[PDB]
Amino acid sequence: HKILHRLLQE
Amino acid sequence: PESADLRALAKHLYDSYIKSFPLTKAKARAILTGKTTDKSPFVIYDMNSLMMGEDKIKFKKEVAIRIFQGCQFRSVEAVQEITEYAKSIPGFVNLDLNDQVTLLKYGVHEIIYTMLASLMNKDGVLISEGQGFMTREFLKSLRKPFGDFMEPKFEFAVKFNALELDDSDLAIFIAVIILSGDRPGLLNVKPIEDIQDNLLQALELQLKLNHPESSQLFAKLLQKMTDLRQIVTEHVQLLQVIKKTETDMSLHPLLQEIYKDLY
Ligand SMILES: *c1ccc([N+](=O)[O-])cc1C(=O)Nc1ccccc1OCc1ccccc1
Repeated sequence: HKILHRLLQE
Repeated sequence: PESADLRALAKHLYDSYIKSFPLTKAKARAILTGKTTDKSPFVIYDMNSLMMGEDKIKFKKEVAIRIFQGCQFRSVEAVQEITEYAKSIPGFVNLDLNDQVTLLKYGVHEIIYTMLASLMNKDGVLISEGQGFMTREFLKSLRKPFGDFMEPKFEFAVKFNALELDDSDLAIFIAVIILSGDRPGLLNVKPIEDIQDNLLQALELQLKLNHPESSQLFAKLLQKMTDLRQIVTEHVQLLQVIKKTETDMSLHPLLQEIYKDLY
C-alpha cells in the first residue's frame, strides 16, 4: 500500500 | 451549547470539501440544467460523438477499453482528492497510519459513488470537469463486461439524488462514511468511533437546520449508507473480473492497492 501510504504522508 | 461546536465542525468540513474537490454538486447541477451563461458540455452518445469529442476528453485499443481507461484516470484523481479531504477530518491523521489506510481502502468506492451521483442525472454523467456529458444509453450499450459497469452507479444516483442533499450536507456525510469503525482489519476501533459519533451528530444537526422542511432525512440518508456497502461489493467484484478477462487492459497501480484483499 505504498501509494496510499505516500499520499497519506504528503 | 454543544450545537455550536457541531456547527463549527460542519463549516470546517464544508470548507475542506470545497478545497479538496474541484467540481461541487452546486456547479454540476447548474451545468446539468443549463443554468449558466457558459456553453453546455459536449454530449457523447455514440462512437462518432466520442471521436468528435475525444479532443474534449480529460485523459492523458477499442472504444470500450478507451472509455474505461478515461473513467479509470479520473478515479485515481478522486482517490487523491478523497485522501486529502480525509486528512482534514479532525483527528483522522492522529489515528494509526495502518487504520488511516484501512478506512480509505474500504471508504473510497462508497464515496466515489457519492461523488458520481452529484455528476449524474437519469440520462447521463458530467465528465472532464463538466466539459463533456456522456450518456447512460451509450455507456449501457458498450460491450460486456463494460456496458454494465456504470449502470449500477446510475441506478444508485437517481435514488440518492432524490434526497436533494447539497454540498454542505455531503461534506459531513462523506466524513461519516470514511470513519466507519466496522471495517475489516482495523487495529484500534475506539478513537475512530469517537470521531464518527461527533460526525453523526454534526450530520443530524446539519440536516435539521439546512432542511427543516424534511424530517428523517437523517434516517433516510443512513439507510443509503448501508445499501452502498453491498452495492460497492458488486463493483469490487466486476473489477476483479475485468482485471483477469481483459489482458490488453492495464489497471492503474493505486487502484490495484485498493482491490487487494477486498471481499
Ligand atoms: C471508471 C472506470 C473504472 C473505475 N475503476 O477501475 O475503479 C472507476 C471509474 C470511475 O469511478 N469514474 C469516476 C469516479 C468518480 C468521478 C468521476 C469518474 O469518472 C466518470 C467517467 C469519466 C470518463 C468516462 C466515463 C465516466
